[PDB]
Amino acid sequence: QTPLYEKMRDYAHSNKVQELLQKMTADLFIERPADPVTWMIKWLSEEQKR
Amino acid sequence: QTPLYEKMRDYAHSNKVQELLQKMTADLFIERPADPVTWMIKWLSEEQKR
Amino acid sequence: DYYEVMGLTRSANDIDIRRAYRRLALKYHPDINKDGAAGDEFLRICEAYEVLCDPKTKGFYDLY
Amino acid sequence: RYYTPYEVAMHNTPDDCWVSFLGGVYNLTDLIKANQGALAAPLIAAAGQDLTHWFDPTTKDPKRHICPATHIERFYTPMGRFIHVPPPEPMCNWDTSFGLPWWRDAKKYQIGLLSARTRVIRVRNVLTDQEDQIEVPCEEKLVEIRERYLELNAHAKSYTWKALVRTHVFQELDLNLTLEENGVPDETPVFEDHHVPTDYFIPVLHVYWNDDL
Amino acid sequence: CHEQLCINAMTAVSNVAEAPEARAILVASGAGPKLQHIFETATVEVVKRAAAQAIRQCRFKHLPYEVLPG
Amino acid sequence: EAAERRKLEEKERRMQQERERVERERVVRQKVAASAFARGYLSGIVNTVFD
Repeated sequence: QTPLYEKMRDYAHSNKVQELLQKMTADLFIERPADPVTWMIKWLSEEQKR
Repeated sequence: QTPLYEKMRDYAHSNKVQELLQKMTADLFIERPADPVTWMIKWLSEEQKR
Repeated sequence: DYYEVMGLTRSANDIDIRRAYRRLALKYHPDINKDGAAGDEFLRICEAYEVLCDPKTKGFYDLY
Repeated sequence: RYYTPYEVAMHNTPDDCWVSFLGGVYNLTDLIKANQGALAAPLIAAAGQDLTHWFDPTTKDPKRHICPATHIERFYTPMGRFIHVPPPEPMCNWDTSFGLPWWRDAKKYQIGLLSARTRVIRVRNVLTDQEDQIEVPCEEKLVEIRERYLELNAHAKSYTWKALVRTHVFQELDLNLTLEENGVPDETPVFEDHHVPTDYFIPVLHVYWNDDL
Repeated sequence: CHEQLCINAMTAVSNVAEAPEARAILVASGAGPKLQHIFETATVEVVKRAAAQAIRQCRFKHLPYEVLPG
Repeated sequence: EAAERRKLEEKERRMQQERERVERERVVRQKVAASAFARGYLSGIVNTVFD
């Protein structure tokens, strides 16, 4: 129904999450690691400083 | 459609990374943290333990 | 999507869309349905039927 | 058995992918597991979705058309090239050794059968008053309605069912006859055609206890 | 006749007929008409009550319990 | 008294099953919708990041 979707659409189409996810995916595709989960852990760790 | 683009599409559409992304985004739109950078770190840390 | 809001599937006919909009827009109209989570629902019902009741717009949406 | 559309929707992931098309529910998980590339994208993106619009009724293969660019007849794949679809031009990697297309290999990739319609049954436990709406396929024997209701009461086998069969008196229901044979009709089409809300009246199934030990 | 024996048997039948299958055996062995006659023709109140309870206990298949005979 | 005890026991167990079912129902209802939206939004994200 509209209420459950709207609560998630409003969250996900807000700038912080969306342009965090897009840059993360871009760098993930560029790097091409064997195991993505620890690479995302690293990337988020050295991105938390920024 | 250079060999890089095709290789990226093969990696992007692979099982591992795509299911991991789908899982992470579903969980993140459930919890809805006001600081996804850290929630992603804790979520990935607990996932990697398995 | 424009389809799931009506409840129909991607292969719905024209009479199927007529019936779906009929029931969904007689269940959520402001003068009938007093209040609830029926603000966005009626607007998306109207938008979905307006998009899907005209073959040119319907097809252009279906391809994209 | 059978599946409501929502039940098919529960499985949408490369780990458990279910698709409903032409009345059949298919578990394509081993396909996506064995074919992991850009070929698997257009049906991963429609995991748990209804895939009947891809195909045509007369033949079980997907729709075909005269390709505008090459003027050679081939499958209409606006979504993209799904598994088991040949490339438009002569390649050197698309083998045809495999046996049958997945939309034709029913024995190996079909489980259950999609319900053409669903209805709402209001089950009422008469001993301990607990109303419950539920959706079940409109063509199913009471044994599997009881199986659906087993998630509401783990002891529903001992209970006895009853319905307001026709004046109207609460009478027993045979298990092997569907809800329509047993005298519980479906009137939602008439409800809609007469501008009566489909949640105004719901048929009711009373569930009494049968003492055991 | 043999009144205490009759009421003891009646109580035993009432106890056993609570089991699911037992009912079908008791109605098969003719406990129905026997208990009906015992209830109908007797005047001792305690045995009459045992008879009414036994009859109601032998013909029930649902949790709502019908009113005791008589 | 034995009959009454059994009836009350079953009443209580059904009442408890109701609450447990409600909790699990809420969890699964949210999970499935989260998965569907994740599907759609991630398809969009991958298309845009590729472009």
